[PDB]
Amino acid sequence: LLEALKRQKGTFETGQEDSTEVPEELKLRLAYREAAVAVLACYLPDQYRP
Amino acid sequence: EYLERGVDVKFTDVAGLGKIRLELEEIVKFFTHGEMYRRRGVKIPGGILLCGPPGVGKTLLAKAVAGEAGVNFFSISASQFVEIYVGVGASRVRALYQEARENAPSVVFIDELDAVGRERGLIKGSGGQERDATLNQLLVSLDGFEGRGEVITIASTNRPDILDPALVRPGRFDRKIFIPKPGLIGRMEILQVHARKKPMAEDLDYMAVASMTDGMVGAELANIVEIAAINMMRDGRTELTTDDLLQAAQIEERGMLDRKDRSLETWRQVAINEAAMAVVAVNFPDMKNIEFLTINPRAGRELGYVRVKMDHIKFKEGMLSRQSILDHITVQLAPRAADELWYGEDQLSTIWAETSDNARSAARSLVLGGLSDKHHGLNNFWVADRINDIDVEALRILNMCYERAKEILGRNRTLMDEVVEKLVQKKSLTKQEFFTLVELYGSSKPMPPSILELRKIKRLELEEMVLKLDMTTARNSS
Repeated sequence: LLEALKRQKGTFETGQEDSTEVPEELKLRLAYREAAVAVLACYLPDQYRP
Repeated sequence: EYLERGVDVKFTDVAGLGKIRLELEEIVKFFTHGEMYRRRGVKIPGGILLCGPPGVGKTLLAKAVAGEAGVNFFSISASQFVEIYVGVGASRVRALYQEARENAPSVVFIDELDAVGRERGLIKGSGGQERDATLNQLLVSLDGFEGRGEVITIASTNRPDILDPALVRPGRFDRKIFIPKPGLIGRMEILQVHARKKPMAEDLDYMAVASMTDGMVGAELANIVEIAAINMMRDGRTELTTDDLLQAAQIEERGMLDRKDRSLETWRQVAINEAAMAVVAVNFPDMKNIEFLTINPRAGRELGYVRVKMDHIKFKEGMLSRQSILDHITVQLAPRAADELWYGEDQLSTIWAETSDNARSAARSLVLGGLSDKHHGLNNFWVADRINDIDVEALRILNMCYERAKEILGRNRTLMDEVVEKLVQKKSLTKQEFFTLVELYGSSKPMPPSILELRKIKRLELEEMVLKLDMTTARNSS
């Protein structure tokens, strides 16, 4: 059911063979962005979207 | 009428498949193991749509899946449905689906649905009404009333945004598979299968040919195979090698190499231009790996060119740094830098006018692309003063790249003269000799730290500061 929902809302758009060596400089940027979002969301609590 | 004979194409005939091939054999499973599919209570998905760049051979995939399915194959051009007369196209679709249902089990293929799948209400004419009628007829024969459970339609489009969302409704076209451009291994296997019909050698390495021709479709690889047959009889060698493939790729991506009469100062000017580009590029990270350097005029470009192959992952996704563009603008401005530093300010030429505008366009795209630091990005304002100041930062950015190019090219005069002399004498240069000259006469290029070193020093500074805070709390409290 989870995979059917994932397909049916069209999350994927590239549609290629997902085998790509991601550099550390990219994993770091994504981790820092996500951590900053987490810190700001926890410090500024949204009463409807935790 | 719409039935074809002799469909022997299989999955082995087609290369560059990948995991999409799995879905393809899933379709074959839909044509073979459907008994347990309907036993469990699964309605067979009729609509599968292949979307991708042209020349990847979508119709070839259709022949492959039809041959592996072992059913009747229908291949109908969508251009025959649109006509100046109305009603006849609807009858054509009716006869098509009726003979598909009579020939069950079967698979039907229609290519380039953008001609007839256009959203209704975009053109005002009788052709639009006929297109609407044909779309309605195919919609009804697809899902309208009961009577089809065995006929499966396969389609091949290029632009998925043009299609009517009514067609994209599940039960009509629910499986959407994208066929990407072949990567490295895909180009390898496409070259192999397109070259199986010709006698090849055992020392033939497709790795260099695949890495040389990056970002091209399978039709272009078939073309590379087609320029692997015509050009060796000029010299008359024995067996095909990788050198002919490399030269064929070089000819295809740029044009045929033609020689014309030329003076010495013209060659010197093209040489110092190419030297400016390569010498300013090698000291920058994103354009460091210069592999080729020639001043030979080609089709459409009387100039030479510098060949670099940067990482092609950050460029597509958009993870290029701000410094990565300030470096490229300097690279585009450096031909004018060499011209000014060699022929003086009063004798500027017009050969660098194609890079000098690319630099200013890149600066303009940078300043209103949110990458600046004036307030914080903020590419749009309201009052006229800030709108006028928006275009000031682009010109100052060009000026600072301009002085940076002057400094970079002035640091490297000896290697400049050496590479200009070599470019005039040989008319071409590869990576090894150019880099050897760079190591012989290069200046110091202190590399700025990457993001890893910055993260490490920031982390250790943060840890030492937080433990300093810990002791200033503890020993003052204890």
